[PDB]
Amino acid sequence: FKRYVTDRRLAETLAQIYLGKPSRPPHLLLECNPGPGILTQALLEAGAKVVALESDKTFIPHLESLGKNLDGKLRVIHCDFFKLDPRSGGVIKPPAMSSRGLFKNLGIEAVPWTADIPLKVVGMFPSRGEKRALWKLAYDLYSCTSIYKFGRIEVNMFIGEKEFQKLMADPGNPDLYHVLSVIWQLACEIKVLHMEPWSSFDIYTRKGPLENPKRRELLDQLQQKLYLIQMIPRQNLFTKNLTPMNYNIFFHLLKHCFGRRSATVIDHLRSLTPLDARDILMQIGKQEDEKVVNMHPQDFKTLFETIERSKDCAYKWLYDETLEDR
Amino acid sequence: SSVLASCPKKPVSSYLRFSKEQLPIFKAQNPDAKTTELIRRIAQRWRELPDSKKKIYQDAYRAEWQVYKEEISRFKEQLTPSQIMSLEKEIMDKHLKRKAMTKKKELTLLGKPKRPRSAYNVYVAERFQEKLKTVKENWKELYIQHAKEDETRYHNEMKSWEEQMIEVGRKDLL
Amino acid sequence: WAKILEKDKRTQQMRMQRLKAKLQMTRRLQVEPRLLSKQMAGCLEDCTRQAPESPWEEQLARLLQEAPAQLSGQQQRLLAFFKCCLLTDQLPLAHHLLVVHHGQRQKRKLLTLDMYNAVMLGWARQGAFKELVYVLFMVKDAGLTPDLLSYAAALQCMGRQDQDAGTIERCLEQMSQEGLKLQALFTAVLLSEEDRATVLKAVHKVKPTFSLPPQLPPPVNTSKLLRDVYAKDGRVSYPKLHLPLKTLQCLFEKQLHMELASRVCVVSVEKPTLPSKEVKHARKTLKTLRDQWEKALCRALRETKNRLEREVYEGRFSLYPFLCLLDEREVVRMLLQVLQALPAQGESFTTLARELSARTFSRHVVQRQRVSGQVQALQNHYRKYLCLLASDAEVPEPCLPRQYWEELGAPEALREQPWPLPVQMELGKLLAEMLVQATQMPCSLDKPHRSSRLVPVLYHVYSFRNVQQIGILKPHPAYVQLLEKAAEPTLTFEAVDVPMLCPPLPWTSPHSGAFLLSPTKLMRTVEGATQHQELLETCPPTALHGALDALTQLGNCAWRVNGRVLDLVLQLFQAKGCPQLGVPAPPSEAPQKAELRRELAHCQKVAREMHSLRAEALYRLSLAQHLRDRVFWLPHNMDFRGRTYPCPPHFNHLGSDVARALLEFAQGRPLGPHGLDWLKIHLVNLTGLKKREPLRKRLAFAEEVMDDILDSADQPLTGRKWWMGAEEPWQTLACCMEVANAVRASDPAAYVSHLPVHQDGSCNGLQHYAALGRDSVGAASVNLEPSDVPQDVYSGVAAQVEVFRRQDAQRGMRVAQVLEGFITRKVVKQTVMTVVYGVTRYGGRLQIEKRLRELSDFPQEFVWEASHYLVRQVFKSLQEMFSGTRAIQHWLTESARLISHMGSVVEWVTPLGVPVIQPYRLDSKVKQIGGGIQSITYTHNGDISRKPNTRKQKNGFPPNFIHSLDSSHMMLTALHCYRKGLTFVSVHDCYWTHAADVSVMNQVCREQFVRLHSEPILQDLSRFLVKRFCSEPQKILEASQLKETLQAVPKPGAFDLEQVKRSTYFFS
DNA sequence: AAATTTTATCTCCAGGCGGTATGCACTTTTAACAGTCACCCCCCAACTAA
DNA sequence: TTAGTTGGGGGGTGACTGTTAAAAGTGCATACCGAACAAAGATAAAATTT
Ligand SMILES: Nc1nc2c(ncn2[C@@H]2O[C@H](COP(=O)(O)OP(=O)(O)OP(=O)(O)O)[C@@H](O)[C@H]2O)c(=O)[nH]1
Ligand SMILES: [Mg+2]
Repeated sequence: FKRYVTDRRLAETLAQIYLGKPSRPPHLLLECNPGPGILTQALLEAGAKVVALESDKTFIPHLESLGKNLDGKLRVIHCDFFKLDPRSGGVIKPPAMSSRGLFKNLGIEAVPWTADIPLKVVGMFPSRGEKRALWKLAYDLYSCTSIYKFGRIEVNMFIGEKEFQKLMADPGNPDLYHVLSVIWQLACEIKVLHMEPWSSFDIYTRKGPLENPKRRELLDQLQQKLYLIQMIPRQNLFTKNLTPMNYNIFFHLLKHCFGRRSATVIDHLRSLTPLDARDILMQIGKQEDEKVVNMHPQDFKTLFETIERSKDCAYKWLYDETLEDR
Repeated sequence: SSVLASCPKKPVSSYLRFSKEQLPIFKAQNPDAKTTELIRRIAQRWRELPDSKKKIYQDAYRAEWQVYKEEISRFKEQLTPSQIMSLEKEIMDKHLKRKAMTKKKELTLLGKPKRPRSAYNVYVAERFQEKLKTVKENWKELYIQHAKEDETRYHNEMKSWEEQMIEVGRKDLL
Repeated sequence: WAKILEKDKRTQQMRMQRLKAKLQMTRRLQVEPRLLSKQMAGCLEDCTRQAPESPWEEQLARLLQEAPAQLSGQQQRLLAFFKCCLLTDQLPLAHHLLVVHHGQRQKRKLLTLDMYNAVMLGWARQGAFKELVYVLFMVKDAGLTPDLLSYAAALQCMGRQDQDAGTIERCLEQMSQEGLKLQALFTAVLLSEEDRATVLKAVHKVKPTFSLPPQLPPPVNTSKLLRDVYAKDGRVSYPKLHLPLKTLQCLFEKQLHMELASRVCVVSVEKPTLPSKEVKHARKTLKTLRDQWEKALCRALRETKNRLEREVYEGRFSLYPFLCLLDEREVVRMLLQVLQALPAQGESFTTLARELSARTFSRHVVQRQRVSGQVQALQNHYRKYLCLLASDAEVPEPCLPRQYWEELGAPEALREQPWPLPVQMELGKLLAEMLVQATQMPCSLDKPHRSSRLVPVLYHVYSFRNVQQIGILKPHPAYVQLLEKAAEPTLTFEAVDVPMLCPPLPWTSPHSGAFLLSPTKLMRTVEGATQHQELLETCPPTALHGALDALTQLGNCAWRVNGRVLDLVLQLFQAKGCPQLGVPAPPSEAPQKAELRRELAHCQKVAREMHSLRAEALYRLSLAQHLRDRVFWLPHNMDFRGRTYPCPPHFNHLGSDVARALLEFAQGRPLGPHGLDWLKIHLVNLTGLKKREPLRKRLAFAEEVMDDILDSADQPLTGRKWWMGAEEPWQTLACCMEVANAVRASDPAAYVSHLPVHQDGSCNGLQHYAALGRDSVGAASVNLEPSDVPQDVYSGVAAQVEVFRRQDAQRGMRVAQVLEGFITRKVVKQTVMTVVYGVTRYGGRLQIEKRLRELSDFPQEFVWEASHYLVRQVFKSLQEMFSGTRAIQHWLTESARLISHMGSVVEWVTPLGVPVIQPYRLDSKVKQIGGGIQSITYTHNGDISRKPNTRKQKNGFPPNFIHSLDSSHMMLTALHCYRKGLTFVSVHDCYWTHAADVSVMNQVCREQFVRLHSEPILQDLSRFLVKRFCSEPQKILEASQLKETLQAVPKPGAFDLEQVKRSTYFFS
């Protein structure tokens, strides 16, 4: 269920947070699902440049009227951020688009990885499908595909409380530690910028704004905490051993290491690789008996890099394309 | 260790207190009475003992149980963890020692024949800590033949041993 | 030596002490039970202390003189343990486990009467009275009444011991008193012929005139449809083989040797690599590794046996007797043969566990038959039964093979019973873990002595699909590279996966038939399921004769391979390959930053797709070349609805064009006066160009293209290649060769032909529906009425869809414009075929999408919109074409939905007599098996407690009924074709025969269709459903609704079925 | 009992996820004190067959 | 590589026979988690909720 913002003071606060960047504050702010456009109105008043991506056609004509005579600052585009670059291969229907086509239409040029941040994207995560959108973006980021082909795109979008706690789990908190937290902590630098209860936001469904008072009282029991979190892709994410070609093996290693949580690293290493587990564990700087839930993400990266860097063995992994779709 | 004796003892059972009540009297009753006979007499008394005494003993046992549980709850809190780790290591050491003792005794009970004696040991027996120092200082025939006899005699004892182990099913011992 | 003297005295004292303590109160088996009841314990005490040699027999008499749902998993395992201990001849272990379980309060409740009876029988076979009395005391203590088998065990014990008749007359006079009948004693299933002989001797000692019931003449079926087949009055010409008796006996001996071996070796058909140094080194390393693995497996098996025996000795269940069933060498060879054929990609843990247990059972059954002594009986019986199927030999009176097999004197047939599913899975898991742990290999095979560390051959790796994870066993890459390098020339097949070399054994009962030694299921289902077998075995024995005879007749058809077609196929396979024709290409001819990864992924996908097709083709071609100059037979069995399928999987007549091209009949029949015409018409039908023209025009077109036929027959690959353009290329080439040989001969009428000719039925399901409803329009539409030119619905559907598409594209929408000429019969065939079976629009789209995907000329980017358009228009065309068919479908669906609502599954009986049942139930729970490596999750089949699934029962009822009526017709047609001397094999709706007998087979088909559908199938179904389900008045209102639905069948139309006899294109 | 939510989608040719946590019911084991006798381990040398 | 062997001493504890009650062990059962990404559109019965 879409949860567009309506409040004005909250809009001003969010505009101040978004445009608080010191170097050239008005970045081209791609906004996902502005809906009624109070947030984009505040952003435009604060001097920024906004391109609106609507999945819903009805908000398109309304938003253009707000943008009339705004000196080309507002450019409405009918596109969905999480539907970018479908992997099916047919003709691309209007609700979806293409990253290359959109970025050429807007005139944004590709920028190398080592250079500074080209763009910034704001919006909100899907209400029910946060898991799916974190995985899709992670595959896009690790493979340098979709939008991340054009540099290091900034993403600042509200996320739920439970998924925020799952994403920021650590070895100190083992019950929530898992693969997604590891990959997202290795890939980016996540910080918290603002907090807001569900009551501040209002939910718009297909029928319209929620006019039910009984559901509103029922929604009162459904309060949670929405965290505004900011992701910046890390400059040194990619190394010689960890390349956009080898991310599948690392993903399989991470998914295998949490298949049986209460087990030492040696037990998983014996299955995954034919090499000597003792030697690798000694090289990375760990004791013989070390549980996987006590392993920091950088330790996982060091383990994978150490295994891949070995040159004596002609066969270093057992993972193969056959293990996919089976 | 210090923590071992520091750990409190559990309350003694009701029948044990009943036995302790009449144990000194039964000792004076018959000087020739032994521990087993006295225990069986006390067991017979418990067979003929009334139930009101059992109930009052059980109430006292509850009182001692609350006292003991409160005391051990207090004691378990104030201890340092390092002595706890030492105590747990030493209790598993004690358990392993108990298991080894039981294994050794089971082996002795299963008719274990004597191992080949050494000549140096026969010399010590013939000569008859100081004793060890003296025999070592003197250290710096018949036993060999006896050991040769032991080799000729104990080897078929192993061969003789196997059939009983087969009959009693202890094949894994072989 | 004072010390030695003391040692001897102490050892003597310790020995005496230990002896006394062991004698009164260590790993010692327990015999005397521990009895709970005070009276029973005192009785046993006084019995044991009464005499040094207690009077066990009269106490046995006195013990039974006074006579004062589904089993759980643990009970199922214990019963299997106790039954297996008898076969293995380990009785003390079973007795010890029984006393231990009887000892404790909780584990006493587990034991039931059957376990006591089994141990009692086991002790009786040895004639031991003391242990028998102990078990009787046990069963009396448990509070149970001895049954007939308990008396049988005692009688067998007395007979074997040859003890005085007094206890015997006392026992029989009681057996009369209690109400047990001595006649029921000799018909118990759980008895052997030796035990029956012994109890018969024991009874004969007391009663001299005791006579077993006299044997009866075999019954004969008297059903309305099968009366003509089994009539003893008439003229019969039964077919005979073309081989002498001695040749058939030699072939039977060869097949027996092959089945006893359990393995066969086939020389690989790959291009033989040049034997360089590399190949020799690889083969040497492979041999050394195989020897080391053999020794390691032997040691591991011995250690596991010791551990399991020790576990049993502590009073708990384990798999020790099951491991004792087979010899060590056979198990080791089975385990080494499994490893040799493991694919490089890997195999699942559960699949390996299932396969390993299934292979163990078959070898156990074969070994039991060999040891018991039934192989000699089979060898004596078959050599006499083979006089019926020999050219030189003669029989006093011709008859069906099953009738002669029975009349000759049937050998006593007993077969082992399947193990419980938990035992099967546990044994498979144990063997898989042993295989994984035992095998090891050097780290660096290519580099000699680079390092001495050892790594496992097989690894356990998780595979994740969506959220779910699956365990997978995968070989080490170096081992796969070594296997590829070695290029060994031998392939290995299982005995039951290779066509038989001798005539198949006649089917005589649901437990006999097909392969001579190995067990074959009459109905192919999952291992756990047993409902179909129960329904088959609970019916009058004479009802199944039609099905058994049809299966036996289909089994006895001699085959042979085609030389020229096989030679041409081998030429393309060994070289670069021809993918267009159907011969897979060698992997060598492969296509071979994110862009680089995408290219590599595409190439890898192509290679992976090619590598499986090449392996399957390799297996089929190796099997085909091994049978180049031999005559082989293929046995047949049914699915759970009646359709008949061959048993050998790889090489049979149900596969693709290559498989059907490589086969031909082994008996030659002269073409006669009307054979060349049928050969030419078959050629035109295989070509597929003239699919909508009368027979005359097809024959004329065959005459017109004679030049191309004679060119393609003489020079197959270097000529004009006209045969490549046919719909079936390979079969067309063989027909061309046969036609050329026929015409070039001096007398075409005298030429013998060994080539089968196919006759197919058009829209068979709709034909059966129209016959059931006796609709006139429907029958006229599907060629059930006389006509001059063939008629088909699927072409009319395409014409209507094309008209709508043209009118739509006139308005100019893109998708309707794209598909200008892609509206064909093939794209709209399977949808209109399955609308009457209840296909959904979601389903219809996934059929049209799949059909449009493979066109290769249609732009492969508009499929998503083309499928959605085509299915809307097909359903917009199909609203009002079928009426009676849809009425019958609605009645059947409603009846199955309401039957499934009451909590019972749907059942019906085929017109021939075979009973059918639908096994759809909701799966409430799945079991798990904890173990060393991983916990296997497996489905428990056969759980009848779960509720039925209304959605599956309602959707599967319309198709299964029609398919059953489809197979009843073939079996009638086959049975009545046999009497006229024809050769008949079938592929569901297509019937094959020699080129000369097509007219006779057509007449028989047209007659038996009318005979089958003259009976009131629908009314009989309604009556059976009313009697079976509505009989119980427990729920009055629901049963009333069910009866109202069941007693309303659709009314028939006005169509005389006699016109089918005069329809030319009903089967063509 | 009606409504809303969720789910499967014509059939046959023999197929199914794995790990961790908490709970219940019943059997098995262990420490509580008695006193006296017996047995084994040290104490440190010496050495020897598994 | 190490437990077992003989001497004079010493030390700790095993047995015994006894009931009692707490603590551990064993087999079965149910529930929740992973939500490896990857467009879209269709229809009515099963499934859960108030
Ligand atoms: N339910 C169902 N039945 C099928 C399916 N495919 C084939 N059949 C049955 O098999 C029978 C013969 O099918 P085919 O020989 O392939 O085609 P056809 O229906 O006979 O029509 P023609 O190709 O002209 O002979 C049909 O009558 C169907 O009853 C299917 O996919 N689903
Ligand atoms: Mg057909």
